[PDB]
Amino acid sequence: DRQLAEEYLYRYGYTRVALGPALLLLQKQLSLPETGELDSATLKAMRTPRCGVPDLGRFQTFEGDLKWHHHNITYWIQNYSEDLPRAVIDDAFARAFALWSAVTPLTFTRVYSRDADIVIQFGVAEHGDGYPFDGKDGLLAHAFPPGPGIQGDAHFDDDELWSLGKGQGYSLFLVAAHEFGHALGLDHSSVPEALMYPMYRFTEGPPLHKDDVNGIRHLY
Ligand SMILES: [Ca+2]
Ligand SMILES: [Ca+2]
Ligand SMILES: [Ca+2]
Ligand SMILES: [Zn+2]
Ligand SMILES: [Zn+2]
Repeated sequence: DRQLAEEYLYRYGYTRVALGPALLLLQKQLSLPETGELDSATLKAMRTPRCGVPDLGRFQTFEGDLKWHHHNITYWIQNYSEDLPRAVIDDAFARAFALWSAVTPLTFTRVYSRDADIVIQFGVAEHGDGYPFDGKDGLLAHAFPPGPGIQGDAHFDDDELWSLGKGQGYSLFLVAAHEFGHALGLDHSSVPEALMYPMYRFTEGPPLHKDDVNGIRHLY
């Protein structure tokens, strides 16, 4: 347990900012009871599959002010997981973008070139950016804030079983909608029901909540 805590608090930025004080920062950030203790609710939280983007701080120094300055956003589906038919993957990403296009002045268009603003990639372990995935479960995906090159891109851990219904695996639609939020410039939310909360929860309800819309509206 203390080894899991050490790795979680390190990976997601709490240890850098700071086990008590770092656990307090995590409990505040995740809206858990703020005991300062490695207790059952905190351990359950740490064992919950979630987004690979850090909570406090950032992957790295990025370029620019971290939002898009044009409105026709392009995305490239660089490769495909074998877990779902191509057309089902295409439609999952299209629906995830449709969530954000309704609440922003942005449009999203699928392109077939590396030139895209948002390059979407499936990969496993170390997949080319120095931020390796971790095998099945754990972190499910990550993305990078708007800007040039890797910025704006969205990566999905193909050691996960990608699905869409209730049942085994993880909803590619829900995780993509979350990661696309980062690709548009959002940080994680501390509201457990919000789309931009970092933990994965399956739902058949509408993914966007007030906090997500408030955040994207603030930017655009
Ligand atoms: Ca994983
Ligand atoms: Ca990019
Ligand atoms: Ca997979
Ligand atoms: Zn995230
Ligand atoms: Zn990556």
